[PDB]
Amino acid sequence: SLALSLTADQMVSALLDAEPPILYSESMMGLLTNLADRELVHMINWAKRVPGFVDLTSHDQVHLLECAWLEILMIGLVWRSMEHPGKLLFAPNLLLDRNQGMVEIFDMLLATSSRFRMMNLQGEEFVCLKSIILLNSGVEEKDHIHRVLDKITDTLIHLMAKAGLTLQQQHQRLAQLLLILSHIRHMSNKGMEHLYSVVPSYDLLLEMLDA
Amino acid sequence: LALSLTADQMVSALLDAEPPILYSEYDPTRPFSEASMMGLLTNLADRELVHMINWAKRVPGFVDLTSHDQVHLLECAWLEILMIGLVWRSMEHPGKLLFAPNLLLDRNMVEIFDMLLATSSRFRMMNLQGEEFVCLKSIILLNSGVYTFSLEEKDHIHRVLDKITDTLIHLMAKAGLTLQQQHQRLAQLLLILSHIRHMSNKGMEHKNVVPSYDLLLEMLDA
Repeated sequence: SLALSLTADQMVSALLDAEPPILYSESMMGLLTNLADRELVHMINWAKRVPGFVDLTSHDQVHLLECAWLEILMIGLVWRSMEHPGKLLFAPNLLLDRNQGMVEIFDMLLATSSRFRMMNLQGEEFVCLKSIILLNSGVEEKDHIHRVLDKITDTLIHLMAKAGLTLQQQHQRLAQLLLILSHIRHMSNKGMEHLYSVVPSYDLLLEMLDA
Repeated sequence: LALSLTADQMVSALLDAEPPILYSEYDPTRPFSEASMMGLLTNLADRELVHMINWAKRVPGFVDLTSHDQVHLLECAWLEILMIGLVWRSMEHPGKLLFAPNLLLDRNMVEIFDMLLATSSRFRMMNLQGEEFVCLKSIILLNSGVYTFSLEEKDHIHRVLDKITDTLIHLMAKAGLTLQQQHQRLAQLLLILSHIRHMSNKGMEHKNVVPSYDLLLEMLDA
């Protein structure tokens, strides 16, 4: 695979160019649903640019997206709201605070954003985490996925070492970031059930990917 | 002082703090019904929650927290902790879940069963060690509920979490793994915790469900 031959800088470079744009919004449910739908179209294009992803069968690509799509939207939102304490930046024209807040998810999203802030999470680290979520949430195929995940781990470590972190600080920060993903999974699952009152089907995601 | 222990002392403390393996109610009516099954699992979990409290209070740094914060962490992690314990017990039993030594069940509800099976085979594949297991379980306890905690208490937990990370890496280096393999294995282990969170959430949704704040507090003060 070409993904397995990528260096850390190349992995970072690839993920950075694959970044979807920050979309604008056009009731709260309507605006967010409209935003989420348009975001999903970009997520498909982004996923197909994640190194090692298209090497998977179309069936495996769908399953990964079906499991991780809300986590990816959420970590995006959290990343966007990082420099706006006490507020969620769904869109540049849709900045919501706690009072406008569902409130349980809101607080957890706020807590994740504040966590990214105190860790001063970098954009290079962020795109690494986002692709990790894609490949891990729904995980020869499983073997290949785990190899790519090792690459992203090596990529994360290289970024930290280049930033001047000691070997100890490197495994600690690596641990801190990956444990945040556990909280992201939790927010996603709670969001899913609160959503059932709307979700991308297997067939829908397969059709979008085939474009 | 938890933050003063060495890596070997951390492992030693975690191993000594391990809860015992419990049996489900002896001689239940077989085969099972959906009710009688859940009746046995509920009974087993309720008896396990008691020993988990004892284990929790022996986890380095946990008793340093206020009772309120201790309850919160347990309120968030208790099902995760029961599940990773289940997955650990089931490692040497391919295609089976070992809820109890007298309660070994195969696939033949089913979605969670499959998820637990996959995780167990994942542990078996990685050759997960006991010293690594108790570290992961301690991480779950301290991490699952940390994300809504005063600032000195949240900072303290992260230091203990950093300590267990050091302990994991120390175990891997001591075993002979290269620095790259150490990073990779550490990552693979913590990513599984995300799956465990997922299984816990699916299980939760599946009159007395939550352990209740008051019960957990009472068991803690005792």
